[PDB]
Amino acid sequence: MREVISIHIGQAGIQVGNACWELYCLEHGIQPDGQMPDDAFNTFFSETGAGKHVPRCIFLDLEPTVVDEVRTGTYRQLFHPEQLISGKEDAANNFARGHYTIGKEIVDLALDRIRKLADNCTGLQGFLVFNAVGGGTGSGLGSLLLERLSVDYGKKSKLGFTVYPSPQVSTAVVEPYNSVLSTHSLLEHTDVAVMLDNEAIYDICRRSLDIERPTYTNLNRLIAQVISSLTASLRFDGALNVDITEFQTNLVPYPRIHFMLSSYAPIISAEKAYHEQLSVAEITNAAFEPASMMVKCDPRHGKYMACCLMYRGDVVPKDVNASVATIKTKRTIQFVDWCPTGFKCGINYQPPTVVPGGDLAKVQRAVCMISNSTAIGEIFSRLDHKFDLMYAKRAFVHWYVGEGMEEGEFSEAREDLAALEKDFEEVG
Amino acid sequence: MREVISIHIGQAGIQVGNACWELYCLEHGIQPDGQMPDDAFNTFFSETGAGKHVPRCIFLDLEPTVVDEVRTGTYRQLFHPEQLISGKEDAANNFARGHYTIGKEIVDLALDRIRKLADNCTGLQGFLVFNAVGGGTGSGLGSLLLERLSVDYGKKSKLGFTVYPSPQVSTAVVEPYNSVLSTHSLLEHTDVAVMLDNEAIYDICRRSLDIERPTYTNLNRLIAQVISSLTASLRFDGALNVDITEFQTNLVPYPRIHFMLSSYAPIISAEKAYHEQLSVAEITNAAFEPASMMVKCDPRHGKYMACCLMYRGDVVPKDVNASVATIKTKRTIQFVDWCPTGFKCGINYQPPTVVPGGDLAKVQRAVCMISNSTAIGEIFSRLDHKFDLMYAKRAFVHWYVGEGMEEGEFSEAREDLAALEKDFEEVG
Amino acid sequence: MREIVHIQGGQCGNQIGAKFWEVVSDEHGIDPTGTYHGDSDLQLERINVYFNEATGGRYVPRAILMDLEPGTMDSVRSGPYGQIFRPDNFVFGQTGAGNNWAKGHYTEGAELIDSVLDVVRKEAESCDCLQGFQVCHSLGGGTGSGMGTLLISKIREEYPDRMMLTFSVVPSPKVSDTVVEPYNATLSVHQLVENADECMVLDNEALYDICFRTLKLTTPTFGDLNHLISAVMSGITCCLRFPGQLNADLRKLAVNLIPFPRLHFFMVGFTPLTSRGSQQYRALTVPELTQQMWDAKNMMCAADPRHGRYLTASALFRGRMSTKEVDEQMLNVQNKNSSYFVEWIPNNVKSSVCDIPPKGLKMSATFIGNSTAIQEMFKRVSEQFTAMFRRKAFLHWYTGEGMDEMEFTEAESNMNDLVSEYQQYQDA
Amino acid sequence: MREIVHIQGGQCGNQIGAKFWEVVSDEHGIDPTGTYHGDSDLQLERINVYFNEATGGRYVPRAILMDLEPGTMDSVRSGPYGQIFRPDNFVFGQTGAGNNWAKGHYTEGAELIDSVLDVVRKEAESCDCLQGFQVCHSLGGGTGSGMGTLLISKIREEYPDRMMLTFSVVPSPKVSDTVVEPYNATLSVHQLVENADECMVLDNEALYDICFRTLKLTTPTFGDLNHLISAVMSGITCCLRFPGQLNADLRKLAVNLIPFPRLHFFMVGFTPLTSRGSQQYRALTVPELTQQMWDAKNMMCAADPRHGRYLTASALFRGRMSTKEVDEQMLNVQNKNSSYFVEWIPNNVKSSVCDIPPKGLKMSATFIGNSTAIQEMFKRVSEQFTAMFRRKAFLHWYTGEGMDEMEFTEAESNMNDLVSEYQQYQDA
Amino acid sequence: NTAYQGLSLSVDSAVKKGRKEAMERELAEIERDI
Ligand SMILES: CC(=O)O[C@H]1C(=O)[C@@]2(C)[C@H]([C@H](OC(=O)c3ccccc3)[C@]3(O)C[C@H](OC(=O)[C@H](O)[C@@H](NC(=O)c4ccccc4)c4ccccc4)C(C)=C1C3(C)C)[C@]1(OC(C)=O)CO[C@@H]1C[C@@H]2O
Ligand SMILES: CC(=O)O[C@H]1C(=O)[C@@]2(C)[C@H]([C@H](OC(=O)c3ccccc3)[C@]3(O)C[C@H](OC(=O)[C@H](O)[C@@H](NC(=O)c4ccccc4)c4ccccc4)C(C)=C1C3(C)C)[C@]1(OC(C)=O)CO[C@@H]1C[C@@H]2O
Ligand SMILES: Nc1nc2c(ncn2[C@@H]2O[C@H](COP(=O)(O)OP(=O)(O)OP(=O)(O)O)[C@@H](O)[C@H]2O)c(=O)[nH]1
Ligand SMILES: Nc1nc2c(ncn2[C@@H]2O[C@H](COP(=O)(O)OP(=O)(O)OP(=O)(O)O)[C@@H](O)[C@H]2O)c(=O)[nH]1
Ligand SMILES: Nc1nc2c(ncn2[C@@H]2O[C@H](COP(=O)(O)OP(=O)(O)O)[C@@H](O)[C@H]2O)c(=O)[nH]1
Ligand SMILES: Nc1nc2c(ncn2[C@@H]2O[C@H](COP(=O)(O)OP(=O)(O)O)[C@@H](O)[C@H]2O)c(=O)[nH]1
Ligand SMILES: [Mg+2]
Ligand SMILES: [Mg+2]
Repeated sequence: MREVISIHIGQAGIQVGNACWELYCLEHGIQPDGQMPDDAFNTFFSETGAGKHVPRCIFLDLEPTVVDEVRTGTYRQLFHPEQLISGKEDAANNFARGHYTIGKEIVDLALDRIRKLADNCTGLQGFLVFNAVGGGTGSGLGSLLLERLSVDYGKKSKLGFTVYPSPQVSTAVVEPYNSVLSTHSLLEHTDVAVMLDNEAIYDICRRSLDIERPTYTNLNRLIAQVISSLTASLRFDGALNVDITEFQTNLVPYPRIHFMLSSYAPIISAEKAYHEQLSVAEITNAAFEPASMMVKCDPRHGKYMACCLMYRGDVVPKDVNASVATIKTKRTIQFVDWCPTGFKCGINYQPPTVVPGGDLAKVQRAVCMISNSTAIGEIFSRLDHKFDLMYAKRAFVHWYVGEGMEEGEFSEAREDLAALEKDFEEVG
Repeated sequence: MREVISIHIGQAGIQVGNACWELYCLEHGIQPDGQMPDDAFNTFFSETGAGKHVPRCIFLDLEPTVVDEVRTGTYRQLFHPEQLISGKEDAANNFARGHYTIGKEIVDLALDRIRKLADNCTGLQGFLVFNAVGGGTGSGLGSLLLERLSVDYGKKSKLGFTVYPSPQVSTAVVEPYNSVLSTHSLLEHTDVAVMLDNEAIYDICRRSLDIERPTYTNLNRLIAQVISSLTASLRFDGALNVDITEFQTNLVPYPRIHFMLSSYAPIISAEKAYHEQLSVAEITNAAFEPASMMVKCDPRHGKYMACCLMYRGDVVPKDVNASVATIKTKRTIQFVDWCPTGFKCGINYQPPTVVPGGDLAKVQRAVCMISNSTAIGEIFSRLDHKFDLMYAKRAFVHWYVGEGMEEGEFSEAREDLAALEKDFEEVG
Repeated sequence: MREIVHIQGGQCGNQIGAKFWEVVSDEHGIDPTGTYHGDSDLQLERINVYFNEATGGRYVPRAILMDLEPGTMDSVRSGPYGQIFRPDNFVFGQTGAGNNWAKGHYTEGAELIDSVLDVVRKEAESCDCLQGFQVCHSLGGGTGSGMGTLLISKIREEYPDRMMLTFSVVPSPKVSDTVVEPYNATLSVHQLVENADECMVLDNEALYDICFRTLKLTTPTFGDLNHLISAVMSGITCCLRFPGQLNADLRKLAVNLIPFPRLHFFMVGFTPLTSRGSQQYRALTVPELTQQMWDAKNMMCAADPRHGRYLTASALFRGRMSTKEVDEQMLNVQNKNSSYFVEWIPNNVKSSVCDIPPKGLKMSATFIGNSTAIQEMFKRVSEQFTAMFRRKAFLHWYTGEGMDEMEFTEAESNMNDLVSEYQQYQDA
Repeated sequence: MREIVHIQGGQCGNQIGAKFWEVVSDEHGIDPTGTYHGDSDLQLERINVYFNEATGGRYVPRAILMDLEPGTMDSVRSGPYGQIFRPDNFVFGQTGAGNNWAKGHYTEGAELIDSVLDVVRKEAESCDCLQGFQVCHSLGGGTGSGMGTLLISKIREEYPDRMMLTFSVVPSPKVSDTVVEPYNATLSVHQLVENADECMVLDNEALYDICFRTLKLTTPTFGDLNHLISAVMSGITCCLRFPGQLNADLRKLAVNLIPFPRLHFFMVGFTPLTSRGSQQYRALTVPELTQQMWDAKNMMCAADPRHGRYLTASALFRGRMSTKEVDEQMLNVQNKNSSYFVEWIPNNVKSSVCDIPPKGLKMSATFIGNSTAIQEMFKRVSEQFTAMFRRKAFLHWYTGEGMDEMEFTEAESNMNDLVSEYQQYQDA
Repeated sequence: NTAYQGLSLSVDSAVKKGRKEAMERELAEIERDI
């Protein structure tokens, strides 16, 4: 009845997809062999004729190496090999390669799986994309999908968890190009767009979890926790249940402003949890701390157009009414005038689960926050600057015009990043 | 009662027959030695004076090198040697040698075997030809034989499962010649004529079951499965029993237009069955997919003058009543104006049986689709082209005029295809 | 006296008739051995209406089973209540029907009527006062329509003063389980208008909704569809069998419902009807049964009563009650929805009532209405007919049995003249 | 006689009713089986106001539970008193509410109304003398706001004479558990005014206070707040259900409380409210219950009566007492703070009283108040509506369902006109 | 019976349909027994 289709494009998307699809099969007792020893899993699975529970996800990539890992990993007994999609060559950080040339031959395949994965649902909440902007597959291909999606459904909601090219740390050199080219073609198609970044979650691993060896698995674990929190209202009971429909209407004021931030709390190891009682106020305080955010953006330079808090575990709704009151009274937290309102709070009776061999602890309370703050226009300006700093020299351009592109889309996508940016200040 | 005389001309005809008469003796429990440890087999057998069950078929061929294989294979205890007709010399891919020189001397023999076989059947539903257009035996002889049949019965129905010369993959050089000549003769004689093709079935074994080494022994198992689901109501119970008379009055609107496509679903291996549920809506969707056809035709280039479905296994008639409605909603699929009707359905409570050593897996549902669609006039039009592409050079013609033919037949065989090609346009 | 002889044409009519003889065999409490094992005498005072005595105190139904292709007649003999029929009450021929109304009514019909007439006469002479006949058609197939109407015109010219029912199952307006279906519809109706006295129409579609919404059935098999038809078919003759403070012979139902000799197409529904959950809560009163019967869903044929006005109607209760309530209920309904009826008829309902309830229930009902709504159904068929007859599709089959084209035109002119009659007395 | 039909729209409305139908169910001494197990005949005399007779001597509540997203209705059915509801008294749609008042009132509302009207009428006729309606709304959410008001408009145009109560829970002035709250608040207010007769307004904030200070609860959960609303809702109709030396129908509350057909928004409170400890010190006297009911804290509406002026008021006592005391008490208070009352009404209170107390208590009370102080509620909503409408934030959602901008303007003006009314008679 | 009336409210999946039909058959069996 309440079912979501989770897509994982690029390398990072299918990397966190390993964590999320490890958490879920653990949270619901699903064994790696499909089967478990009501509606508790329907959102994420499809019980077969007898016994097995197949996850309703889609792993897509052009690099064969990683999808071939889950093919041999312990979780090969879960996914129907119709879900795992691969490709001979890769995109190699070119937009056209993912978008113009290679993408067009395989979209007819991926879309043929969704039409085979959507009809299985009678109540489809909305798509759930896992992107990684800055590369060829993630940006190039992912953008090519959403167009094929919106022409198909349109009426359906499109949600996206895209990691974003950090300002400081950058493993690529060309990512400003395809990132800008991604943002243009996704905007008129995505309905809401969450954003995150590794560097922030790197610090998050340092300050609170206190680990000096952060690898990609840890970050992917945290994204599993966040999303496990968001979907609890879709797959569990609790006061003030939330669904995607409610979520998107009270969080996107204008069609363009949908780029949003995130945060999680508590983020605590086994020991400091033993020296802690975890009052609902402390958790909702850290949740609004700009350091606990998952993006290197400062919300204290803008105003929260809206916020959405999803709690977890043992919470009673007066405390939420109490804590949010304490916050709306402070001064560091700004809001825009036309919304004296701006909060959509939710509770769930189901506590957060922990993964054996994982990094977090067993806690009875947990809070996640998603805010749409106009201060987000800042990180969009750095990328606005790096493009022109390099597009003047026309560096690396021969690749793009050499793979079925032109200079126009460089200009075209450029203005929308100015047209978007001016809109982020008209709300002031 | 309800019995059918199954003929097998040519090599491919008796090749496939080695698989059909494999599935049948397995479907009904008949051991390879004629006897099992009513009306469940009489349709395909004839209980002898004591014990044995002889298959009511005829294996006819001019090449001795293949019939003598059944004469020594494990399936000799089934066949009384008088069934398996042979010949000293073959047609050697010449229609005239199969129709004018050699075939004229052994029809009267086989005509006696049918006469010795039609008499044992009380209620004869109809004949079941397995021609293989593209050789000398299947084309020259089969065409010569059906003339000898309609002059005896005429009113009786003559079916046909005739493979067709593929557009791309072709293992002969003159098959454009004989194929044309066969149709010019069978058309006014047969009353229904299924078409199918090799490469379209090669892909199915590649796309669906994913076997990288398909062999003529693999395709034959699929042609075997198609017929079992067709003849189920002839030998089983279940809702909406369909008989050959009930199968053709509502499928051939005009006397000329009787060529029709085919399909089948589900077509999957063992593992891809354990990550599935295979709803009645899934099967009826893949059945209508132009990729699941066994002919290299594009149904979306025309409409459906009529269609038909033969379900199997556990089905309730409301979902068929419902799923067919869903298909009548989509716009990709078309139907001619004068046919607002057009779904002759059928159910059988008997599931499809799997052959050991086979590639398919066990399922509780199956759908064989048969449709007379006006889009088939394209594969008809290719052979319209290659024939005149060579007959302009009078190439290979010296064989035909030397073997009791002349140019008259070529010209008269030409006009009929043109006249039949305007017919597929007169329906629009 | 008042005995009734029963005829079962076609496959469906042969199959729903299996249940009808299974229900009433239980109502009067006789065993599959044909031996009576009830308790009261009311099971015996009017048993002679449905049965003939036999040696050893056995009862066999006064039924006839006529159908080509004797395959299906073995099923009913295999079922639980097959052993009660006289094997002499079986007429069949080997050749199938082919859905060709012609051969079912011109060639092969002419070959069995001489036999069937020898059987219907043999038990029409087994009745002290034969009330009337009743058949079970299927206006789609060839047997039910073709043979059925041929038998009917034979009876009518031999038993003119008697009454001929017809429990015909009409085709569907949306779904189409055959292809030539409009041809079998119109050609049968052109025989029913002149050769019938009461002709109910019943469809599978409305019977699927009735099984889905109300009964909450997941998978309505054909048994359950045939199960409901069995219930209604019994409900008509409660007065002929059981006592009643206000009894209703069929001859009085016709005169209370048919102001003009041609408007004899009725519309039926059964009450009470509920799932196993709601049965725990719903209470059985006359109000419940009269509001559920007067509803526009229970009409088992696919027509909207609101688009017409009930010329007349009728209701048949059975169970201990207070006859005043049934008098005023139909007085209120006639007063509230005064638009849904005509003016030239002051009181346009009849309220029969029986004294003995069904087997396990305590109260029940049965609705019958000669509403002008049905005119939609004939409107639909007269389009599909004039669609293909405008293109002469499939018409070569029917001209294969000496039929002509005027026979179609006359049949079509007959339906329009009929639907024009339903409009005159529908003054909006 | 005096039967009452009950509605439950929205999540909260589906939730408070779970208590209201749980408290009442124990007052009249029936078990979750639906069987009565009390002691006195008094529970049986006026039981027919809230329940219906069922087979086997069971009672089911005359309630209707409408809510999109049926996920919540599974909870109540799994609740301790979920087995009493008629499963056909459940209507839902799979699509989420979205809280877009349009889709709740324009698109998705329109789909279910025809179903709901079939349910109300189904049990509207189950009443001999239907007294009136009563609902359970939620102005922030879109289910209650959209559909409920959409249903209300449908009820009124088919039951104009009966009286429509409303237990709507009002958004909070301080906390906003959603964002688009003021929008759906106004668009519902624009519908309540013309199609309601008595509309209580209650708010979770004052509910948190009453639970915090007086009852000394440590953790008010949603049950407790709903446990409170259950109590008041049970106190209102104690006259319609139990004896009373001064009984009070609802319609006599109506005329005695609204002087003008538009000043129909009330304010409530329950008495006595004591923790466990104070209960052993406090003594139950009429003076106790009236000062507490007259304090400005028990007002579950987030308004201060000291800032407005009581046009009318009322009190319902239950428990054996002396009617002179209640007569002079209301006369004392009417004298003392004679500035909080109006002049042009000489006596502006109605003191009803019941003979039957609550279940475990022996005395109790309940206050109703129509004071102009509530105009502060609608002014706060205005500033939030006009601010965002000044910016047209979140507005594309609403126009996304065919709406225009006039409906926002009119709804603003109508509330503006309404708050002006409450000012005229508020002469300070 | 109480399980059959607690399992209800929008049977959506094939497993739900199967379990509810199983409950129907169990009910028929015990009604025949009692
Ligand atoms: C304890 C109890 O009340 O159980 C009932 C029952 O709950 C319900 C749901 C029954 C039940 O029927 C069904 O569930 C059903 C399913 C598919 C199609 C038709 C029916 C019942 O089977 C039907 C059965 O009714 C009869 O036996 C009637 O007398 C009926 N009998 C048959 O049709 C019949 C024939 C052969 C073998 C078995 C049954 C009948 C109707 C017309 C004329 C004569 C007899 C009974 C009392 C019940 C069950 C067992 C649950 C209902 O059926 C009838 C016709 O009574 C469905 O709607 C009614 C309402 C009943 O309350
Ligand atoms: C031994 C004894 O007397 O204990 C009392 C009790 O001490 C107090 C504290 C009760 C108690 O109420 C609460 O604890 C409570 C908790 C949260 C919110 C509201 C109440 C009591 O539960 C409530 C309960 O009241 C009733 O039974 C009423 O008739 C009430 N019934 C219910 O609320 C109810 C419903 C379903 C199942 C069980 C109880 C009622 C209210 C409105 C309309 C009809 C009936 C009683 C007398 C008591 C306890 C048990 C402690 C109080 O409540 C009521 C409604 O009487 C709270 O303040 C009052 C004053 C009572 O003295
Ligand atoms: N948080 C997190 N980031 C990852 C992870 N794996 C990769 N990334 C980031 O993904 C970005 C590279 O994206 P790619 O997937 O290689 O680019 P692409 O769009 O797929 O194009 P190709 O590389 O040609 O396939 C890098 O910035 C990585 O830091 C992970 O496991 N967790
Ligand atoms: N599907 C299928 N096609 C086959 C098979 N064997 C042969 N064919 C095809 O049938 C055609 C030739 O069949 P033959 O029977 O050998 O030709 P012929 O009618 O006997 O004529 P002559 O060879 O001259 O005797 C070719 O297109 C083959 O590819 C088989 O086992 N399965
Ligand atoms: N209620 C019910 N209807 C059936 C059943 N079987 C067939 N029907 C319908 O009856 C029609 C077929 O008529 P049929 O008797 O099989 O063909 P005929 O032998 O030429 O008369 C079709 O419209 C079927 O859908 C059944 O078992 N139960
Ligand atoms: N007293 C009480 N109020 C509730 C409860 N649950 C939700 N509410 C309020 O109900 C509002 C949400 O309305 P909702 O019905 O869930 O959304 P809708 O489905 O679109 O109508 C929120 O503002 C909550 O404060 C509850 O359990 N008890
Ligand atoms: Mg990559
Ligand atoms: Mg050959």
